[PDB]
Amino acid sequence: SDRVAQLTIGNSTITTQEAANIIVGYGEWPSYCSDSDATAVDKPTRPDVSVNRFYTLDTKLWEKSSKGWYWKFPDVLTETGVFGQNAQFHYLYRSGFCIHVQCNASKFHQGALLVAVLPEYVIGTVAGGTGTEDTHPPYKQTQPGADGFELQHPYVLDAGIPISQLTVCPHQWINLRTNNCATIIVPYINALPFDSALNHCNFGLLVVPISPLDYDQGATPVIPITITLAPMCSEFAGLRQAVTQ
Amino acid sequence: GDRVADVIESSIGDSVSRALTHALPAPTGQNTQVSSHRLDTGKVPALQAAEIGASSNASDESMIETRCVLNSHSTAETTLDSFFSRAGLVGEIDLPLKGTTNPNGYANWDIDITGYAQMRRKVELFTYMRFDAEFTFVACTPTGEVVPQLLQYMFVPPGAPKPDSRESLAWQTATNPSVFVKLSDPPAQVSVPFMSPASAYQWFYDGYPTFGEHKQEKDLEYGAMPNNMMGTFSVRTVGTSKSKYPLVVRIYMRMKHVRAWIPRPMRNQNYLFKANPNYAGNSIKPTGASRTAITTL
Amino acid sequence: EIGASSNASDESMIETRCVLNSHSTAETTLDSFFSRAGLVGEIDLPLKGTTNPNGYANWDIDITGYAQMRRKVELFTYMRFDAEFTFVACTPTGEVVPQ
Amino acid sequence: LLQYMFVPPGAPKPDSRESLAWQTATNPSVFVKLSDPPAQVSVPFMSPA
Amino acid sequence: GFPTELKPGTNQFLTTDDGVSAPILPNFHPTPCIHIPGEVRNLLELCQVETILEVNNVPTNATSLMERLRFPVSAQAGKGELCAVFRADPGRNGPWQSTLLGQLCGYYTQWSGSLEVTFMFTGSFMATGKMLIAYTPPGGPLPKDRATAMLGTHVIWDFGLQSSVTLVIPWISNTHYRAHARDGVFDYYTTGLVSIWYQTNYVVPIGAPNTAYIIALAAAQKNFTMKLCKDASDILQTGTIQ
Amino acid sequence: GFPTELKPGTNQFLTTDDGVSAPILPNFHPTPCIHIPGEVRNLLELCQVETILEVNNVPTNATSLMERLRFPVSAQAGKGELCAVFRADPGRNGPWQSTLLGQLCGYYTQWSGSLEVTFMFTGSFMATGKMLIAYTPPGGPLPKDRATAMLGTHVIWDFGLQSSVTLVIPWISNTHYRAHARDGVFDYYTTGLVSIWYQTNYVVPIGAPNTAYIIALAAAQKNFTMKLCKDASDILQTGTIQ
Amino acid sequence: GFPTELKPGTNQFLTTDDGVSAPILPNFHPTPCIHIPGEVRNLLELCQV
Amino acid sequence: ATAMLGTHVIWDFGLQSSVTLVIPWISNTHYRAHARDGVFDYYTTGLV
Amino acid sequence: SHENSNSATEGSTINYTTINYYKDSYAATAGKQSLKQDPDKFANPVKDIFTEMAAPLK
Amino acid sequence: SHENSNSATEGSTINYTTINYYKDSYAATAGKQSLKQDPDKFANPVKDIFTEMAAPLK
Ligand SMILES: Nc1ncnc2c1ncn2[C@@H]1O[C@H](COP(=O)(O)O)[C@@H](O)[C@H]1O
Ligand SMILES: CCCCCCCCCCCCC/C=C\[C@H](O)[C@H](N)CO
Ligand SMILES: CCCCCCCCCCCCC/C=C\[C@H](O)[C@H](N)CO
Ligand SMILES: [Cl-]
Ligand SMILES: [Cl-]
Ligand SMILES: [K+]
Ligand SMILES: [K+]
Ligand SMILES: [K+]
Ligand SMILES: [K+]
Ligand SMILES: [K+]
Ligand code: NA
Repeated sequence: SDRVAQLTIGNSTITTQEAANIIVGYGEWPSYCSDSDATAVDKPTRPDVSVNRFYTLDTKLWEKSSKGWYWKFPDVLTETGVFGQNAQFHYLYRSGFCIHVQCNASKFHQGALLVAVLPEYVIGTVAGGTGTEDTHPPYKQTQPGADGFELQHPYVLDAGIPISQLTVCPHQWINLRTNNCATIIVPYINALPFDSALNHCNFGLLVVPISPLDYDQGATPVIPITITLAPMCSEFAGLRQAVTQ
Repeated sequence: GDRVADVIESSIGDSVSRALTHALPAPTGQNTQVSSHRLDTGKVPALQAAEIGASSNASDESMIETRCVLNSHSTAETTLDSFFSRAGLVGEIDLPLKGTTNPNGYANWDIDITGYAQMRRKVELFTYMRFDAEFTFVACTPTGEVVPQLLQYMFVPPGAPKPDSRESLAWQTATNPSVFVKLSDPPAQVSVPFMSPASAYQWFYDGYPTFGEHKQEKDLEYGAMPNNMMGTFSVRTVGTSKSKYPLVVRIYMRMKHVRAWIPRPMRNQNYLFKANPNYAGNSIKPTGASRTAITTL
Repeated sequence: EIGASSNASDESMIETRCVLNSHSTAETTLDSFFSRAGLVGEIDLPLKGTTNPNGYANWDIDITGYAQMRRKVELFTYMRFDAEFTFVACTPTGEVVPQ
Repeated sequence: LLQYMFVPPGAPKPDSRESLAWQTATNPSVFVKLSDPPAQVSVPFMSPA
Repeated sequence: GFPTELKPGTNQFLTTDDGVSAPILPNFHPTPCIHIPGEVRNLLELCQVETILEVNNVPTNATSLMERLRFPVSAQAGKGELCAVFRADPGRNGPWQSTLLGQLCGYYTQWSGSLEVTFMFTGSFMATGKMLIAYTPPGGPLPKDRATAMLGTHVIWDFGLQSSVTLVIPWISNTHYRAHARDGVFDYYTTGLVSIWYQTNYVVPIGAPNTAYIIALAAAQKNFTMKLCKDASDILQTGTIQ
Repeated sequence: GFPTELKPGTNQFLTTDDGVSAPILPNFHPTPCIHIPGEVRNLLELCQVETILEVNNVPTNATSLMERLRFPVSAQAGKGELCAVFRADPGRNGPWQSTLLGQLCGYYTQWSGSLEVTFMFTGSFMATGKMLIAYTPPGGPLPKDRATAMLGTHVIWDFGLQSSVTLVIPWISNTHYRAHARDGVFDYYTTGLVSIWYQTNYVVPIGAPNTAYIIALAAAQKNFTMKLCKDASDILQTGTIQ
Repeated sequence: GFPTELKPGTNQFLTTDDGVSAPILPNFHPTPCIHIPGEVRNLLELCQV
Repeated sequence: ATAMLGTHVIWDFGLQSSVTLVIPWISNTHYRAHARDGVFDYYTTGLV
Repeated sequence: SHENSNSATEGSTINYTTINYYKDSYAATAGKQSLKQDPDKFANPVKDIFTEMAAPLK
Repeated sequence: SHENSNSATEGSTINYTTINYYKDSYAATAGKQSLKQDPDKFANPVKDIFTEMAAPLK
């Protein structure tokens, strides 16, 4: 009655029988932009059901040696479905998200993933190793698209900050003996009312194993982690031709 | 007019951000209530489920037998203004005589406070910050000496002409704000408003400032937020002839009327460059001290 | 041809939303634009000189010698105002002497 | 020109005229010239007792 | 005396400080102020007045400077050809510098609001035509054809008794204010592009000129404001003014 | 003029002085503040959020840093063996430095309040066990055996559906506030020790891993406050930052 | 500014002057004062012992 | 990824042995005749 | 206070709010002006005003 | 007084008590903030809140 759940939005429904409640980031639900916070004058388009629905984008395999991965929002969706089209045809975009990370095993497997949302997740580089070279991460590392990207140094989140404190951000854990999914609702976070879905990623989603995956020889060894997410309260403005970047 | 039911009953457009929590006044630390033994089934405060994402709700009272304690310890010093409204060094400007850098008697400093670790680490605890500020300028010779020299400081916002010499026409300063002060006078001090085109300054911007292909050569622009670029601070010795003395101007900033949003993990690796989180990959250190065994102190 | 500027507004050219604009117009008042001190005169008092070697100088009050200030006031034909004059003195190297 | 800084227990004590600790982003410091009158400040009761 | 203590800032001269200074002529009363027409109260009053936009900012020789004030249209091939393009950034180098709005804009670091460009056709009475004027919000590259331009905000103009048409460049920005845009990271603040295309064709009967000109007038809408007063990018003097 | 007399302190620049300074931009109004989620008002709000405590602060090579975030338990010999120990001092070098609480703590000279550490078991569903977690107030040396540990404040943890348990480190001090403890006379302010013992044993059936990990999360209770704002012990830069 | 005129005594440091000085720790609240036996209020109390 | 763009249900195995997929009536016509290969594919319901 | 009406703006249709310490008002600060505007004086000085909806020349 | 509402905190849900001598409010002192806190926003942002006495997962 807290372990069981159904998430229905658009023409999509998700079920889980081993949930751990739901986190609503920073304690607030997604909402549309008010007439006082807004600044752009054109009437926005709010496609509703055609874009606020669940999209299943990627599956990673959790191995005994995995380091962890991250995805950037709204980047993961800019090329998918009606949402993508809207993000490409409009200069301005804004929306919240319902993120549902899935991972099931058996009562004989073990391990724990930390699933967190970090706003303005700026990636850093190792500065040539010695720290004398002012290098920058390439586009494919900053905006990895649906495939996501693997962390090189999880302990410092590839940005010189401690993953040990990442729990100060909206998060849940997928501890195999307890649950098989994490659900996080995120409101629109930014210092502007609307922004570009292409040039700016509002937050990053991190899925990192903190207690390594383990099991005895003979138990199913392929343990996938699937990422499903749904935009919420999507709004677009500043219409022109489609642009991919 | 609306007539089909799904349109009438829809919530499309609700501008009110439904909030699950609210602030309570808390001027002092919470008190402790008397508690006694509990020998019960069903009630289990000690057991938690960290997977949910929330912190433990268990309190002293439910884990041990407590006495009553009236806690009058104040929470005032941990407010944002208390923590941040303390002037710290954010810039140093050199004006040497015989020099490689500024031998021309003037200098231009792009306003960026991420050059000093103490101040930087503190503001980077948050993602967005909005505030006013008090800037203080401490000038002297490199030995800490005070000399009878007159200086001009000018604030050059983006788009205004940056001076290119001690005699630039831009020093006419008919519109930009300038301060004329002697080294012999106390440090100059002024108040600055919140100037970003955005509702807040943001120490982290996961994006690019422009559209286009983001090829290797324009990767130095990843993370560049023009909304944080307030302009240039220019200083010159006020004369048509070179000054007789080498100078140093140290800039201190004291934030006030502060608001902050989205806390984040605090920096645990040395900083290397201004406004960029690069760290030395070969020298990744633990966040803190280490020991030989987990069963030993 | 009439001589007036267009009366067309956003609302009539495209479908607009409602926007509550609280952006202030205060910084564009005449006092905001003009009440900022700018350089309008420089007077030299050299020792060994061609110009003022006699220890005094006379300056006919005319502020049109410096382009920044001049261009701003010339945006209007007539202007009426009070003024605050500030005199900054030093040696040519920017030094301060007991004089 | 001098700088006086109050370093509470646990804050880094400067080890040179150029110590990074003089950035004084949180500790209180007073900058004053010898030519100025004596610097003067008020201090509260600070003991844990 | 009364105990005081001097604080930092003491003795400094801040050019924008609004203080009180001793009056030099005690009991002096100024000449009365008679009524003078045309008093202005706010620079914004001036920003709403249309001035000529030099869309044709190409000729540079003294004898041809007047040609910058107008651009042409003439009979085409009916392939929806391009007539002209320009950036809509009002405080950026380019066409807008010819306007009073653009110049006033130069004294402010940030601006916000909608703009408008009114185009006046000055061909003969017997000339007809339909043009498509488009505004492409940020992110959209210069439209390659009319079909691409047509996807943005636009106006289809029909020549007739009303000589002019107004294209509104509505405020469509991510931020509440834009700083002046320029090449580089500040392109983040670009307003976008304006392009003019032939919707049909410039048609004329026998006896009327095959080429005519259009004059563009630009100004700001009533939601326009500016902030963070600064010095203009130009200083109109070379040496000392004598 | 009005008779005044300057007092000591005149002309000094005290970095923490809360004064009034001349404004550089008269009549300037800032960009409005829209609604942004996650506003924080007091650092204490953050101190109540649990972050990972590196009880296992031993591995130091870059490739093993992640191992500091969790420690193990595995089948034993039933002799009430010791699993781990650590000091409870939140602002002292050691495990707590990994926590946000510990870091924030570094900006304050004194603190007061109860702490809490929540331990999450991440073994398989089929693994069971009972652990005894003890807090030894000041003066008590590191417990040599479980019987000695058991004499202090403690919790006996049973593995089951609820993956975690919370150990409260109640505020038991002679003084109202403690300064940061460290080796030497400042050990006067030590909080004490936390030790974890096997109450029964880690038991598992055939087919399940013999070793599992525990993750520790720490934060402060609602009676926690800090005072006497100071600079942190670390300065994260070596040379100038370019 | 407001017209003032400095008087003799200006800049002097009189050790017995009871003035006001800038506080170094804004918003700092001291440890509460518990009850302690034997408080004395006036040296005269001691002179009678 | 392509399938996911239509109406769907994500099923999690657990105590409740079953899940229901609803094939909602999404048709251009009020009624469909029986679909079969050929022009009557006009009445096809779709794919699962 | 009780000073002279020396200010360059005495008799202005917009009122200011200033500070002063001298008997002459022109010594006072610039203060805050009143925020009125009349764009029409320059942008629409036509004798017979025309609507937005109408054809300007009929 | 009669100044401008320039402060970075104008429109804050907590009121400050400050000192100022200029027409621009951002020139004012930091003053005293209001002592409200909302730990739950970060420490307990769950949709369906659970009690201290209950078993968190049922
Ligand atoms: N997070 C907190 N930090 C400090 N004091 C608190 C906190 N929450 C509640 N209080 C205090 O405890 C009282 C409310 O107790 P209660 O009604 O059980 O929430 C108030 O008068 C507050 O001063
Ligand atoms: C008369 C001289 C006045 C001096 C004017 C100082 C204006 C300073 C404005 C404060 C700006 C806050 C810091 C903003 C951004 C950061 O430093 C970096 N850009 C982050 O990338
Ligand atoms: C004790 C020294 C006081 C200095 C007195 C300064 C008086 C200046 C009066 C301001 C006059 C405004 C400028 C007037 C005219 C222009 O400069 C030119 N003549 C235009 O041709
Ligand atoms: Cl611009
Ligand atoms: Cl401690
Ligand atoms: K209390
Ligand atoms: K309005
Ligand atoms: K004065
Ligand atoms: K001051
Ligand atoms: K004093
Ligand atoms: Na519980």
